[PDB]
Amino acid sequence: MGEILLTSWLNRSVHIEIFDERKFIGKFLCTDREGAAILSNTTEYNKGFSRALGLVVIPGKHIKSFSVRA
Amino acid sequence: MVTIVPYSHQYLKDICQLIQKDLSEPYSKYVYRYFVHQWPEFSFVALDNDRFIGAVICKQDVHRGTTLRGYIAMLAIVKEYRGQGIATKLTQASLDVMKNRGAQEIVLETEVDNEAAMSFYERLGFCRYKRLYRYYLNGTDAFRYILYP
Amino acid sequence: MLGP
Amino acid sequence: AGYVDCTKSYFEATKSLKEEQLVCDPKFTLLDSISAFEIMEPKMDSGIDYQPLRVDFSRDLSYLEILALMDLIVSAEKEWHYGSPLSESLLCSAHVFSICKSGFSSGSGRNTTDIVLFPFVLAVIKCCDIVHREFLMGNLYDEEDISSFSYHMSFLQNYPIEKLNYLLQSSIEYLASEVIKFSAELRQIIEGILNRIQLRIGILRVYERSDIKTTIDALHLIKNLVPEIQNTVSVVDSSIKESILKQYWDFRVQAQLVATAPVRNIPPTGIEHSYQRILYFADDMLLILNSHTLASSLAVYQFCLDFTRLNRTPEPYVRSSLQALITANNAVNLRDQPTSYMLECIREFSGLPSNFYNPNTRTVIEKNSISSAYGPLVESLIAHSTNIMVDLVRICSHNPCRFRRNLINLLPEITVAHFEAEALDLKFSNGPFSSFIYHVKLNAIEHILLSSFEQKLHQPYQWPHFFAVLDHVFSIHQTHLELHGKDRNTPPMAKTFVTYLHRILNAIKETYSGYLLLTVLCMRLNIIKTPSFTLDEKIQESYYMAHYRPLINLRQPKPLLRSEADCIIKNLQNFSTDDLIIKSNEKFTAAKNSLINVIKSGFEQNEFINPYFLQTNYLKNLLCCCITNLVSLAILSKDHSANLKIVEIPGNPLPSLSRT
Ligand SMILES: O=P(O)(O)O[C@H]1[C@@H](OP(=O)(O)O)[C@@H](OP(=O)(O)O)[C@@H](OP(=O)(O)O)[C@@H](OP(=O)(O)O)[C@H]1OP(=O)(O)O
Repeated sequence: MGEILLTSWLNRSVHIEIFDERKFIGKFLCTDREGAAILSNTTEYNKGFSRALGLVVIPGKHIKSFSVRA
Repeated sequence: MVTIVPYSHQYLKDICQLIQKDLSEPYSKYVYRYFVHQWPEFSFVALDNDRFIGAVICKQDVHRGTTLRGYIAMLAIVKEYRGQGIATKLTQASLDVMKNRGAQEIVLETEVDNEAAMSFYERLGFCRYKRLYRYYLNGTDAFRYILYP
Repeated sequence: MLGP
Repeated sequence: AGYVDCTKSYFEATKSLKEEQLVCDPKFTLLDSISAFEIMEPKMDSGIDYQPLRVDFSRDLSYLEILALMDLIVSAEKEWHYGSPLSESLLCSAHVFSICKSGFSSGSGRNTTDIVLFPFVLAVIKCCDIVHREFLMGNLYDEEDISSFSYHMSFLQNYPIEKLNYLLQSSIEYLASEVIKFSAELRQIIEGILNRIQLRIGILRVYERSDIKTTIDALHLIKNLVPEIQNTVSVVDSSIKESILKQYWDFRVQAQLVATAPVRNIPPTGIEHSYQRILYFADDMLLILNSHTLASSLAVYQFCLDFTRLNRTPEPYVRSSLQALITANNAVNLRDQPTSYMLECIREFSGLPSNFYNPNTRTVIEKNSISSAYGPLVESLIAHSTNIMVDLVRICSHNPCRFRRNLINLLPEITVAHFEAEALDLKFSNGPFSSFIYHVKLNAIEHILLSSFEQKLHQPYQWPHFFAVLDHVFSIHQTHLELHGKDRNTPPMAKTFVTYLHRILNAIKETYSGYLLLTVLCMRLNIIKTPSFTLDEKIQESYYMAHYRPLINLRQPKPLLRSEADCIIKNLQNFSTDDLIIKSNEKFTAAKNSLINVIKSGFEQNEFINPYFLQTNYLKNLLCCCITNLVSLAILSKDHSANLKIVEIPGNPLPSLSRT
């Protein structure tokens, strides 16, 4: 099912890449029906540098990958 | 005819599209969900026929110790429908829900230079209560209005 | 408007 | 990080959810997620199509891309002092950003940018370290005032000021050997560079104090160099300042720094106004450096009540450095044994007995009659009222919007310290202790009301309740001083301090009680429109409970109730229209003749008034507000239908009936 699978991911680090190759790595917290994956301790990983954002939303019309293990 | 609708969940995707374009303050999608998943009977939506001409978003908690305080969080109308009399039977419909449930103060923050929505709130009985130095993230100050019903 |  | 890939498994597990449900933690609590960024829309994030500029320092600059960069960097750091964060104000400059991350070039041959511009950039960074650890001293508020977050940068904490003084003096011995060999309009631009270097060598001597004479001789140098800089700023025309804003300036530098908030798009002011802010910085840093000549302890208390009466709110660095200069004073003992600052204000104002307080050591005698019989009352009043006078010194380094609501939160503490003062004064509202704390209680009310007016939160159909309340606490404070200066137990040095404080209050009351006669005059000539919604009783009961809310809960001074303040206006609305003019023409004439008799009178041979109390330009600003307000009461006396208006001149405390 959807909710029991999403509950198993609910505190591990994810690797969301949006569409223009900006790969965010942060702690997974929350989603909704569309995909609105709230991340904590988020790092930017732009072209050649990284920021230290902290808490982001990332709507799901701009999600290309959701790699999550560690 | 212009009717006021008690906010079913279908109008959320239009509220984010309207408030993002005329309110100079950066709200995300989970800011609207904080007011409408807990206090959904205080927010109202105005339609032309089925067309979504503007909305209001409110809340009502106990403020510090015992003062039950309503809070007009955000209010906007599309630019083609201003001046007619919408958002004064849309916000009065929200001022009646938080008056029959027994609030003792109703506050809201508005911008200082924004004159079209600070001479509007004085028409309902609100007066300036505090001034907030560089409140918003433009360096602009803000007035805090209050009404004691 | 809800301030920061 | 992320190792195993599940994208198809994610976009079919979220599309099986309900309409508006969330799969979140049980302790997620949606109030927490309201400061989160929403990364893909503008005004939330900033990393959309950045391309970080590829700075390429290996290029010689002429003496016009040096002078334009010297003005763009000064205008960048002078708007970090007034708000806007360090990213997208000053770190967006691609020369400061290269150091906060010898010369600039790698192939060091010391061209005219490493000799001239590089000691300038080193001094702006070193100035932004002395300022930055003044910002972290905890005298301001972290987002209403300055945004003082340093984005993991290093402002040369391990760079010696002796090496910086030798690089920067070498740039003046290099430019002065080239003024003589250039032409007649280049030479003009090099001598405009030479003033911008000597303005930065003079600003640097203000930040590190190290003495008191070389930081006033440097503040007299800033006021002379800025008029000679501000006229040669119009040499970089339009296309040199465009071809270096895309080559040595990266406006989107927030896209590679740590984000703490969305992009505050604060509008800039320009180069002509950012040099005025240095003249504004040097003009009231000279006022604060006059707080070393305060030769008493009542003058220290009033220097901080006149400092919040300024009509400009100087600068967050100038405000927060008042706390460092008013404790190190060597005439009152603050920041170590600070309870001798409260007792010195009372020994001066009303006089303490000689068996209770020893002024040669500024402390209470250990075993006396009062402090041992009624033990836990003397040690309670002294501790309670020290935390008011010391607290009142912490409040002057505040913006006027939070100076006010920190005085409102202090009124429940002066009410306690006044109640256990007039219970001690029976064991010696008069007496030594309770007659000063009542004066502090009444100066706090007059600063709450006057700053509630200058913050423009009494919309003009609510003047006649404000000007009736304001001269009711002026009237109580005036019959309290002349009842205390008529005593026989008060010391004769402060018997002529009260009657100098009472003549200042009589000139302020007579110019604010002349506005109650002028608002009632203008409300019936429809110069001030009284709207239809204000004549509701359930609305005007909330107008009074919102403004005069702290003053109603007090029982001393007696509050002016709404049904009592409406009988002052009704007893004044039944005058005639041609009789309200001649009654308001005499109340400003009596206020004009009493204001000029204070600002030209002596008032400084006394030890402890406030010798710098006319430099705030308050008593002379409402002298022009009763002269230009008097040249239109003659126009109104001829015809009652003259088209006068109420203007809101921003350098004035009070509005004035001005136009034709
Ligand atoms: O807790 P404090 O620092 O004493 O400040 C609070 C507070 O301010 P912050 O929210 O900025 O911390 C409230 O603010 P809001 O809930 O309004 O955001 C509130 O404000 P309101 O009065 O605006 O409703 C309140 O007021 P009060 O003193 O009446 O309890 C008071 O602010 P002040 O320190 O400014 O008085």
